[PDB]
Formats: sequence, structure tokens, C-alpha cells
Amino acid sequence: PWTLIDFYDNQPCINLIESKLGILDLLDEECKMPKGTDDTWAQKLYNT
Amino acid sequence: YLLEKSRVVFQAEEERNYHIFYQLCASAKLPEFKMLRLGNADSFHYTKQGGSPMIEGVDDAKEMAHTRQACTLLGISESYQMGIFRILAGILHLGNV
Amino acid sequence: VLKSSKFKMLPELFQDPGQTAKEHKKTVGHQFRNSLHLLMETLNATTPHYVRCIKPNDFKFPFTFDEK
Amino acid sequence: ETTALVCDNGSGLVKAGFAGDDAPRAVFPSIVGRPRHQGVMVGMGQKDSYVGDEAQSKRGILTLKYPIEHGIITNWDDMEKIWHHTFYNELRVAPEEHPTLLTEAPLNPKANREKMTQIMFETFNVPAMYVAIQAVLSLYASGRTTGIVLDSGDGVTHNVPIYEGYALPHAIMRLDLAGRDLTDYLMKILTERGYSFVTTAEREIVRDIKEKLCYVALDFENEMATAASSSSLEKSYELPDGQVITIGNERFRCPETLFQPSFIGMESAGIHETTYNSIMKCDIDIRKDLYANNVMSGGTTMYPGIADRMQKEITALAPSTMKIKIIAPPERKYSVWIGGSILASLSTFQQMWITKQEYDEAGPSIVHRKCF
Amino acid sequence: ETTALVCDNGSGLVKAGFAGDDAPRAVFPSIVGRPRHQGVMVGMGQKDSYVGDEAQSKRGILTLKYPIEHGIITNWDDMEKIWHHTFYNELRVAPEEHPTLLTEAPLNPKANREKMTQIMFETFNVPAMYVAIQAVLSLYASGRTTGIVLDSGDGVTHNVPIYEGYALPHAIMRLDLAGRDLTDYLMKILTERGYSFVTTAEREIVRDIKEKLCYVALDFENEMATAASSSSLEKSYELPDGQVITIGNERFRCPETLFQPSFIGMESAGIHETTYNSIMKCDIDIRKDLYANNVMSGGTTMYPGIADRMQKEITALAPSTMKIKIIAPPERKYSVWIGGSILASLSTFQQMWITKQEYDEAGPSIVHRKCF
Amino acid sequence: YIKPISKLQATNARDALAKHIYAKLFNWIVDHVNQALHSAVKQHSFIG
Repeated sequence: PWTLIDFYDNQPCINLIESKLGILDLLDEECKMPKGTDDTWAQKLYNT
Repeated sequence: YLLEKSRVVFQAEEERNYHIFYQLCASAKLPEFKMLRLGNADSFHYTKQGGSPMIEGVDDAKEMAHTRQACTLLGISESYQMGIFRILAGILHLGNV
Repeated sequence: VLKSSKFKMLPELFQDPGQTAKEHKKTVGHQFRNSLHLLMETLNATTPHYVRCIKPNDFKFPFTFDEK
Repeated sequence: ETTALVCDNGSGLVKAGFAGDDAPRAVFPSIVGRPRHQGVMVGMGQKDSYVGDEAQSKRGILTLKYPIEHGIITNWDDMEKIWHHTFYNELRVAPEEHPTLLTEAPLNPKANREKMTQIMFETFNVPAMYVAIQAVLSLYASGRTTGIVLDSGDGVTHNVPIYEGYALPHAIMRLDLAGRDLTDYLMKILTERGYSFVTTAEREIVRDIKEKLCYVALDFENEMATAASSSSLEKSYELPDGQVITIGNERFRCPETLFQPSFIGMESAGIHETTYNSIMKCDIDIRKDLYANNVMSGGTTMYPGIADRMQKEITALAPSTMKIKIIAPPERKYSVWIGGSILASLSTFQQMWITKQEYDEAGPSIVHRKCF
Repeated sequence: ETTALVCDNGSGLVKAGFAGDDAPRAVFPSIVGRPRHQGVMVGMGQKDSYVGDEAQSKRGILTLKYPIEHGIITNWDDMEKIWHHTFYNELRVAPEEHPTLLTEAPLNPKANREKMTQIMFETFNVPAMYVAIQAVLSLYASGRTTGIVLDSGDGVTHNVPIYEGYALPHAIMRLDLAGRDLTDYLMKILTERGYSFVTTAEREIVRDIKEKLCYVALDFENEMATAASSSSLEKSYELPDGQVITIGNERFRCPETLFQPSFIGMESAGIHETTYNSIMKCDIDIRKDLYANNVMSGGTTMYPGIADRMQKEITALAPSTMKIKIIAPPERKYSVWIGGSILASLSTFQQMWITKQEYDEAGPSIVHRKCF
Repeated sequence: YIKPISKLQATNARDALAKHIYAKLFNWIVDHVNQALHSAVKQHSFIG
């Protein structure tokens, strides 16, 4: 039975990176917001 | 795929960008490269940032010849090889702007 | 400006709004993300076989194995 | 992707295009044409009424109505024809498919937002909608997070203070001088040299004379004496009819009413003096960065020499310990639309939309409740 | 070996660093800021509320709270942010790694130590703690064991009499008039010369004017006559908005009220009479050594000319056949911290700490058992 | 409109141009490699 094999899924981690509001998305969103900086980027990360 | 383009213009402590640039800078003594007005490998802003121009145990001056040999084995003409080196010298001089 | 150059190679370099317009605008991360999607769509169309190569010591010594 | 449209109702001009573009696809006058004579031929394939570039082209046959005046939409069936032309004819994209962002002057009447909303959700069936203050978009475009934004269109003029992205609502100034009342003044000064313009169909010529010839004096009475003494300043313009008009000091009197609104009989202070009074209404610890960050925005700021006139005549009102700076970019005629093209592309913004599904639950009272 | 932290929570400023340093790592105003204005930009990466130099830098957006008044913590949800910032951000040290030495003004409420103890062991997880009266460290810093110590800061001022490391608990006088009430009183006089300060975001200017401009009168009552004659008594200073202020008879009328508290409708006498009455409560064997070892301490004592006024007005009330010396060293803002830096570094001190095991066994009341 | 730019933008632009020239040159060398390696026969399948 397939129910015995538990599937470990790193999709939650990939979603943390590539999806909307992900660490890359907020980086691009920070690159075009006026006067964005590594510090405020980090703040967005914590907030989110 | 996935070429690390950012390395071309930025290097952390004791890193280097792509080897071809140091091969070229090491070749600044060769007659055909006189016109490229090359300096030493720390004279260029895109190569001096790492503070490690020489890899101990590696002759960039000879890797240049192995590179020219490989190009020629693939039939890239000497004209194209000089074009490549003209462009790379361009990138180096551009960084000094 | 560069496309007008003196020797054949420089005009040759750019050869194949529209995609190439936005392409100049795309950030490195977005380019990477896309390049990775292309790689993934390439590999997902295919059957993988995997190999791992490991370095046993930092001094290039034959047949010596540093556990650390 | 279904990207949002950015559709700057403004007044007098619509600027429209897709978020992420650096300039709008569509730039046309927000103007409604009806024919004023009885149409004479039979079997012609006649059309009832004309919008935008048609109404500019055919104007000698037409009545021109602006449905938008002083940032208030005043005729909803006409405004609905302009949106209908915008989506279906000018962008040629179906509004049920994509979100739209719309722009508004600050401090506006409440029902202006609500009819804008109901018309978007029922008639156009827009899947998602938003309204954003015109001046706030300008900072995203001018690359700053602290500024005071002098935003002045055809319809209306306003100043909005922003310090590090908190807008300061008590200090937002709005004024009814704008590109249209400079134009209607340009008629009552053109009358001095005998030239005449009295009809809706020729008002758009005065509006184009205004654009090419006009400029701002750094100090008014010495240039007023200069061009009253020397003809060296005068220039000539060909009307459509092939007639030449010629203009001297008069081409710098029309922008001067922005700095001296007594010339059109208003009490209120106009653009340098309201910019300074808006800065003074913020509390003291931020005022220096406002004096550093004045941003010009919208088409009524395009006059040659107005950047230097603001920098000079604010330096007369500010303390001499300052540095006073005007940021006057050449792109500025579009900076409110460029600003919305940045805003509607921010990922953090995507949570913000009023969706139709939320409006279908809450009714048209939603706008003030979730939106900006 | 792991050094303990020395952390003079004080009032108005937080002072912190490691035992064995010669100056603090961290000196910042003890302030928590909240935004009052409307959040309008979107995606700005806004932060709910601010600690220390961030709240000072951005103060024009904010309402400013001090969580401490009169050496009492009055908001624990605010106060915890200041310690959090102190350890993790500003010192960059985990409080869980090593013991902590903390400071308090004498006579303050019994619950204040119970709440601190509970917070340090439970919430911050410090391995061990001790609390020391600010004035005692001023002796260790001034290299002395017999004194009367006036530590006079923001928030509170107090006298503690000590003979060779033996404290005199019957003879402790405390007065809550302090550098913050010179700041609020400087507002209540500045209003006469027409300049204005009513808001927390500009109160921090009043606090900065005091620091640069002020001096201590040798006598108020001739200087009160002087300011009808002299413009040499006035000075001028540049506000952040670029205005120049000029100030006269204030510069002896407000900052001097630590020497004359009758001005604000309270019964009590100034720092001079509480210093002398603290000696009058002291035992008669010792009075020549106390009058010789007055130690001045804390940032509110930093004025040029404080020594000679203290020397004068204690000599005027004490018999002139006794001898008066006021010890006011150039370090005097930091001595309360400097004393904690040497004291916590002595091997002889290492026995004193309240360890977490003792609190987890006894409950929060244990400070009253093992401290003074 | 021709608009002037900040030194930061000028340095970012210069560096973006160099990164782009390099990425194109790389792709051109790879195209010469591909031309030296290619054959006219229709590829039925491959192993990557």
C-alpha cells in the first residue's frame, strides 16, 4: 500500500523561495521600490 | 545554463573572476597584444578586487597557449581569437571607466 | 552604439514589448529563476541517472581519506 | 500573466497601458464629441458621438464635453463611454480578464469613488479594482521615499507631503488652478492682440499654442519690462486655417497665474506659496528633507524655466541656513502613470486589491473600507 | 572566562557594556517610538515600533514614549523591547550566556525589583543577576570608600551617605526632579520667547538645546537683574528646520531649578538642602569626611560651573568652620556605569550574585533577601 | 526624452553592460563549439 510510504516534500521550502512573497520575490520587489536596501529587505523577510 | 554572471564584475576576498582575464593579463608581454595596452592583473578594476592575482602552482601564460591550441583544434580562426581578446581587453578597459 | 563596431565579432554578438526587450530589464535572480525553469523543464522531459564525485583530501594525495 | 492595467483618468488626458511598461501605450484626450449641426446626408453610415482622437480630428463639426472636471467625474454615461473606448478600442483588451488601477486627486468627493467602483464591478465586470492618490505614485517614479510632490494636471493641482512613506493627511493641499484654467486664461489674454477664440472647437488650438510657445520668467516685472521694450522675444505660430498669429510678453503671462492667483481673482496662494505652507504643516524634525525633496509631477509642470522659478522663489520663503532643491525630470509629464506602473507591479501590493468577490459580499461601500 | 554585563537602565539613557571595559559599548536614549501618521506607501517594509537611535532618527513620524518615569518601569511591554535591543542588537550579546548587573535608584517601589527579577530570569533567561544602587558605583568609579554621593540623572536624583563601604539607610534622600523636568520646564519657559514646543517629537530638541547652551548660576538673583541690561547673556542655535532661535533669561531661569524647586508648586527643597539634610541625618562622628567627599554623578551634573555653586550653597548653610569640597570629575556622565565595570570584575564580588536556581526556588521576592 | 543618471546608476549600467557582453561572448563561443561539433544527420534521440 502507498499509504505506508510517507512522502517528504520540500515544496514548502521551495515556496519559501520562488513563490509570491518568497525570498526572491521580495528581493526583486525591493530592487524597484525607491531607496530599497539590504537592511529593509531583511526587515521585509522577518515581517513576512 | 546558470552562468554566475555577477562574478565577472565582483569578487570577494582572495577570489578571482574567470581565468581567461588573468591568462590575457599574463600575456601582456606578447607582441600581438601590445595594442591592447594591457597592464598587470591588478591594474584593472574588475580583477584587482580579490587581492590574489596569482594562483600558486599555475602558469596563466601557458594556459593561454593551451587555450589557443584548443580554439584552433575547434577551427576558431586566429582572426576570431584576436576578436575575442580585443573584446576582453574592451571589458577590462571599460571597468576602468 | 556597440553594434556599429570596426570588426566582425562585435556586431555578431547580439544575433538571435517583445521578449528581447524585457530580457535586458530582467534582474539576475529572475534570469536565474528562468534559466532554472528551463533546466527543470529540460530534465522533467527526461529520465535521470545521478553521479556524485567527492574529494577525499585537500592536498591531492593519492588514496588518502580525511573523514573531516 | 494577467497583469493589471494602469489607467490614469486624470482629467483632460487619459494615459493607459500595462503594469511594468515604462511609458503608457495610449495617450489621448478624455474628451467627448457630439455633432452640433443637423447631419445632412442620408445613408452615410453615421455615428452618434466620438471620443478622444476622433473628437480632436473632427472638431469643427463638434461640441466638445469634458466628462471630468477638477478631478470630479460629472457625467457618468459619458465617462462610461471613455472607459468603453479605453478598454475596447484603444488598448483593445477585455476588462473582465484583468485587474485595473485607477487614479484620483486627494481629498475628493466620496461618491466619485463609489460610482467608479459600481460601474467597474457590474458594467465592465472588472475582476479586481483599486484607486490610488495621483501624487503618491509620483515618488515611486522619481525614485524617493521622502518628498513633497507638486502634482498638477489639466483638471486640478495638489501638493502631497510624504515622509518615508507615511503621508500626512492634514497637510495635503488641493487647489483648482490647473492646466485648463491656465488655458481659459490664455484666451482672455490672447484677446489683447485682437485674436479671438470663443468656441469649444477652437479651445484645443489655444491649448496647443500654450504648449509650444510658453515659458516662465525667474522674476516677473523685469521680463515684463523687457518684452514691453524689445520685440526680440516675439514668436509666430500658424493656425490650422493658415493664418499667422504673433505673441510677445503674453507667452510668459499664462504660467505666472500659478504663482499669483490674484490675476484670475482667487484668494488662495498658488504653487510656491502653497508648497511652503504644506511643508510648514508637517512637524519640525522632518521639514529639512522636505526642503531637499521637491518633485515636479504632471503636465502643468512642463514650462521651460519653472524648475528655476520654484528653486529661486522657495529660497525667498525658506531660511538661508537651508539647501533648497527642485527635482525636475524631463519625463515628468507621465510620472503619475509611471508611478502606477511601478506600484501595480509590487508583489507586496497584490494582497491589496478589491476583488469582485469581496465587492459582491460588501457592496459599493467597500472602497474606503479596504482600499487606499 | 565569561565577563558579566553592566547595564545601567537608569532613566532617559541606557548605558551598557562588559565588566572590565573603560567606557560603555552602548549609549542611547531609553525611548520606544510608535507611528501616529497614516501608513500610505505600500510595500515600504514598515516596522511596527522602534527602539533607541532609530526612534530618535525617525521621530517626526512618531509618538515617543519613555517607559520609565521616576525610576519606576510603568509599561513592561515597552520596557522589554529596550533590553531586547540592548542585548541582542546594540551590544550584540546573548543574555543567556553570562550574568548581568543592573541598576536602580534607591527607595523605589518593592514590585519594581520583583518584576525585573521575574523578567531577567524567566523571559531573558540570564544565568545570574544582581542589582546595585546607582550612587554606590559612583564611589567605586571615583576610587573612594567614604562619601556622600549625589547621583543626578534624568528621571531621578538622590543622595546616599556611605562611610568606608558602610551605608546609612536612615540618611538616604531622594528627589525626583531631574534632567527630564528641566526639559519639560524649559518648554514651560520657552513659550515666553514665542518659540513653540508641545509635541513629543520636538521635546527631543528641547532636551538637545539644554545640553549645548546651559550653565549654572553662582547666584540667580543678580543674573535676574543682569538680563534687563545685557544681550551678551543671549545665545543663538540652529533648529533642524533651519530657523535660528536666540535665548536670553531662560539660560539661568529653567536649568537652575534643581537648586530651587519651589518654582513648580512642590513643598520640598533643592539638591543643596537635601544634600545638607542628608548630612544632618548622618552620624556626628563623620561629618568632616562627608563634607570633603561630596561626589557628583550622572549626566545632569555635566554643566560647566556646577561645582562652585554646590560649594557656595552648602558652605552658606553649613558652618564655614567645617570645610566643603565637591568632586565633579570630567567623566561624570558615565561614572555609574564605570563603577559597575570595575565592581563586577573583582574576584571578591563573584560570591554576591542571585543565581537562577535561587529565584526558581524562592520566587521573585528573593532580591529583598540577598540585595540591600 | 534623454535623461541624465546618478553615478550609482552609471556604475550599475556599466557593470550590467560588461555582464551582458560577457554572457553574449560566452554564447558565441558556445555557438562556434556547436558548429564545430554538429552534423547534418537528423538526431533521432540523445543522451544528455
